[PDB]
Amino acid sequence: STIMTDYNPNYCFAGKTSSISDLKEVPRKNITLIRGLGHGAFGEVYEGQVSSPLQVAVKTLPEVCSEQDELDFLMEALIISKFNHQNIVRCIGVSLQSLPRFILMELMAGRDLKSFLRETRPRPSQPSSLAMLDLLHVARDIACGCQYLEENHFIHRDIAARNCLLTCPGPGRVAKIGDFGMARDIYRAGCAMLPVKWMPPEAFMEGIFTSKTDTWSFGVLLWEIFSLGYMPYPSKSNQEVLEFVTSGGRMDPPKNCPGPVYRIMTQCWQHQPEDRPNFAIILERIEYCTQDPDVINTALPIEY
Ligand SMILES: CCn1nc(Cl)c2c1-c1cnc(N)c(c1)O[C@H](C)c1cc(F)ccc1-c1nn(C)cc1C2
Repeated sequence: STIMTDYNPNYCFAGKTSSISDLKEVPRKNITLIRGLGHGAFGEVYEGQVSSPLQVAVKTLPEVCSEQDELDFLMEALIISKFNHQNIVRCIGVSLQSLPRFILMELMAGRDLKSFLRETRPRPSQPSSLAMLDLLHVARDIACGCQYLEENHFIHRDIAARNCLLTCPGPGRVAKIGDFGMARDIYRAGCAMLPVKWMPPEAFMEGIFTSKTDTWSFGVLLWEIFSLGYMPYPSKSNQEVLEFVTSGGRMDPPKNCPGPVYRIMTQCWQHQPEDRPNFAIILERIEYCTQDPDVINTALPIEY
């Protein structure tokens, strides 16, 4: 591990330092790959087992990779390993002393939130598959994770449905923040890869990131949730969104979205960061919506 060894990056979370030394190295002989889950931008993801063996998701580092790719992978390992919260995916450990290198994560049987929403959309095949309360529970779960990050001074920078996972498809599902790749890239120090549709004006104009960055992104996630997994700003390109948002344009409510839920989105999208709610206030507003019969009795649209 010459690149990881020679540099040995520090990682600082909640004012505690950690290094490669602190990662739980799992012996490679204890790790079995079961199936491919596809690939991200870089590296494959597998279902695997560690040892009633632990069910894991295995993120792999390609053996053909840059010095920068190696440190990026190490940083991702340190970031996820240092979190302790019910709404952030657990890291079981790593296997960095064998090739390809592995990060071992909690297997989230519900898969990514974006896929979950698109595939669990109410249909004639399943009329009451999902209700307004299920969506408010997903929103609460991710807001709880976001509140944990906020109170530990960690800025996620890409709160989006694509970066969230579900413990299971059925009732009792818990949503968690599952990917920290954007946070990893900045810690390490083009525009067509920036998640501009999730970014407030000060982020894409000035490169200014605060916890009010995540508040804005959470508003967009709420839209993704209540739309049942539509792409934000339907039919707009990245530059069209940049111009629309920087000129005060905001998304319309999703189909059948209750007013109280839409109002949480519109507060998340205040132009000035100081006018946006912190995650404690977002959680309170989500909790009030879950109490309101006129919210939770609202029918979701049935896709034909
Ligand atoms: C039931 C397995 N499964 N199936 C699907 Cl689809 C997915 C998962 C799965 C389950 N758990 C975990 N931890 C997991 C994946 O982690 C990865 C790194 C991840 C993390 C994320 F925040 C978002 C997406 C993915 C992901 N990437 N790819 C290629 C697929 C998936 C989803």
